[PDB]
Amino acid sequence: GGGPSVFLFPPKPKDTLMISRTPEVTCVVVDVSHEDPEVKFNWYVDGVEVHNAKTKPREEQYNSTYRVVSVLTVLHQDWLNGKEYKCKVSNKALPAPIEKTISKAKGQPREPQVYTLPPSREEMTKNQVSLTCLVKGFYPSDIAVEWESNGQPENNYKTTPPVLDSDGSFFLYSKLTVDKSRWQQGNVFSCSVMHEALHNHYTQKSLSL
Amino acid sequence: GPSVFLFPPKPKDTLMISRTPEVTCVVVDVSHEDPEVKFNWYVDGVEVHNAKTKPREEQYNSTYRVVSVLTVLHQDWLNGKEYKCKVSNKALPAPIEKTISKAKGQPREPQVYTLPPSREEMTKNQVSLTCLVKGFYPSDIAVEWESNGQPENNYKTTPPVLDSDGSFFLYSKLTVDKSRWQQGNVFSCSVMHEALHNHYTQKSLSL
Amino acid sequence: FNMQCQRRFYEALHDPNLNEEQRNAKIKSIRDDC
Amino acid sequence: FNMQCQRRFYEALHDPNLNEEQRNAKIKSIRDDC
Ligand SMILES: *[C@@H]1O[C@H](CO[C@@H]2O[C@@H](C)[C@@H](O)[C@@H](O)[C@@H]2O)[C@@H](O[C@@H]2O[C@H](CO)[C@@H](O[C@H]3O[C@H](CO[C@H]4O[C@H](CO)[C@@H](O)[C@H](O)[C@@H]4O[C@@H]4O[C@H](CO)[C@@H](O[C@@H]5O[C@H](CO)[C@H](O)[C@H](O)[C@H]5O)[C@H](O)[C@H]4NC(C)=O)[C@@H](O)[C@H](O[C@H]4O[C@H](CO)[C@@H](O)[C@H](O)[C@@H]4O)[C@@H]3O)[C@H](O)[C@H]2NC(C)=O)[C@H](O)[C@H]1NC(C)=O
Ligand SMILES: *[C@@H]1O[C@H](CO[C@@H]2O[C@@H](C)[C@@H](O)[C@@H](O)[C@@H]2O)[C@@H](O[C@@H]2O[C@H](CO)[C@@H](O[C@H]3O[C@H](CO[C@H]4O[C@H](CO)[C@@H](O)[C@H](O)[C@@H]4O[C@@H]4O[C@H](CO)[C@@H](O[C@@H]5O[C@H](CO)[C@H](O)[C@H](O)[C@H]5O)[C@H](O)[C@H]4NC(C)=O)[C@@H](O)[C@H](O[C@H]4O[C@H](CO)[C@@H](O)[C@H](O)[C@@H]4O)[C@@H]3O)[C@H](O)[C@H]2NC(C)=O)[C@H](O)[C@H]1NC(C)=O
Repeated sequence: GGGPSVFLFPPKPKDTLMISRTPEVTCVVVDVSHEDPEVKFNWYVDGVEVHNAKTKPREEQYNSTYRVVSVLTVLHQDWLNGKEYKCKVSNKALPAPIEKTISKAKGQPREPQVYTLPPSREEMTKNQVSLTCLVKGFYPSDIAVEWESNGQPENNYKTTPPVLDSDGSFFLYSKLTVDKSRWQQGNVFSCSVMHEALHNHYTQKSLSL
Repeated sequence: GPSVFLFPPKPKDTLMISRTPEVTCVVVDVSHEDPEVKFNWYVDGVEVHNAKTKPREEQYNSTYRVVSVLTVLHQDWLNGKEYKCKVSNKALPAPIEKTISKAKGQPREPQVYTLPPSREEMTKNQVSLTCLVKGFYPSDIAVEWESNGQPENNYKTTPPVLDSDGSFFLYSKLTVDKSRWQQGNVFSCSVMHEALHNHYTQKSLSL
Repeated sequence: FNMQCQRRFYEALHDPNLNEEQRNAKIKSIRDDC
Repeated sequence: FNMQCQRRFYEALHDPNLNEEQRNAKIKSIRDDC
């Protein structure tokens, strides 16, 4: 059972689109042995080696193996402009070093269309009702959705993963659950969407009775 | 050595009597040297012999892949019987066993709501009809659309999403020409789930 | 699909007068029809 | 989350008046500010 495995993960969509946030690429090594626990990371950006990565302490798994993680902070504009990030992993158990590369999805971006849908007439028999946000026609699939009311974040919502539509674009739905009385009182709710093809990477649509 | 994965039947197949549900046992990383693979199947601990086993297939990474398919009774799956696949191969020091069954927990009936297109979308040549299906358990479910006693094909459905109360929801989106929507044609969202009467319900939507 | 066969299937599935073999037999019968 | 800061970042990102080093500098300034 010798030989660790490497996986490379992209930044979160919101982290790359908001300047106040910090996007990072994550290199994860699994099946590291107790006999061969030392792992070395070399990072490259468009083939040029960089040295600002931070390596996390090793963690033991239920199957008695180690898990080792290295995190590289990236510039927003570098990720968005399509630079490639490469992680090279060395461990004694490996016959040769393992290399992985990732970058942003390629292709011409398309701006999301955002629609809000009120609760069904059928649902008003319940104590709580569902507010719906439909987001469609966007590319690539990297996107974030949030809800607000009265200048405060709403927390009781869930968003589906992006789904490939027939025309090659993506869509999703987000569902916010609220007390019926808040809806009937005429409070205004807002669906916030973040995507690279939007002006200022941001748009908001409101929903009220 | 080799690795084993066991897959459940399709949701619609277990709910509709006209269909045939099957459990699938998949063995990967079979070597050129020891290609012979053996399957023993059990249903609630009782051995069964009616599985259909396919010939090995060579993969892109030069390993073999072997699949065994067991047809199951609708009522057996729905009543929570356990299915076990036991795989023997000489490269394995001991046989590998996998077991699956329907998700446990109290079944909950799905609530089905149809939502018309947004007023904002009525500026488009095509419009979106939405079906919200919520509050159901377990996550096995199927959704289809029809109009005028014919299936509509231009729809897509999200996978089930875990809600805050431990139940699941999903959305289904049918795309139609705006003119058909404005014509007053009736569209129906069909949902199949074990907690529904006859495993089937239909909700309509029109202007 | 055939609504009639689906309805019969569901009835047999939840029929309190039948044991497993009786239920299995009835459902097998329904399956043979349509 | 500040609206002004998003606008500055997005324009700087697509600003035709700047080269890579200038844009990187401007974006860092905005980042220090927000
Ligand atoms: C020993 O046990 C090890 C762990 O224990 C086991 O863990 C689980 C998974 C299960 O197996 C249990 O039985 C057991 O407790 C086990 O290690 C696993 O090894 C397998 C081997 O392939 C790995 O398989 C898949 O990995 C990819 C998905 O991983 C993500 O999602 C997993 C859940 O879906 C999750 O568990 C992972 O941890 C990982 O989660 C992502 O993590 C990243 C990094 O943190 C997150 O993103 C970063 O993090 C920040 C946020 O905190 C920040 O946002 C930052 O900017 C961002 O960059 C990310 O958010 C997070 N996502 C989620 C959803 O959690 C999967 O892609 C991969 O598929 C590829 O490889 C396949 C090969 O099999 C191909 O077939 C396929 O096509 C594709 O190419 C794998 O399928 C698994 O990830 C490992 N699990 C963990 C926890 O590391 C080990 O194998 C065991 N050993 C033995 C011998 O049995
Ligand atoms: C060598 O190559 C082998 C092939 O895999 C390939 O790898 C690359 C290189 C390329 O060649 C590709 O061909 C492919 O990626 C490879 O074998 C794979 O091994 C990995 C583990 O290493 C397996 O990992 C995951 O398996 C589970 C998911 O499998 C489904 O989804 C895959 C896509 O996401 C799909 O590829 C699979 O075929 C499988 O698809 C499902 O298949 C079932 C059974 O057929 C379908 O169900 C049946 O469908 C019928 C249809 O006619 C009928 O309806 C019937 O009723 C029904 O029963 C089902 O519909 C179908 N679904 C889809 C969406 O297609 C995943 O659950 C699992 O996760 C568990 O294990 C992990 C351990 O790592 C944990 O981390 C995790 O938490 C969880 O516990 C695995 O992640 C993979 O399935 C294998 N692929 C195949 C094709 O067999 C081998 O590893 C390679 N070897 C080396 C050394 O590289």
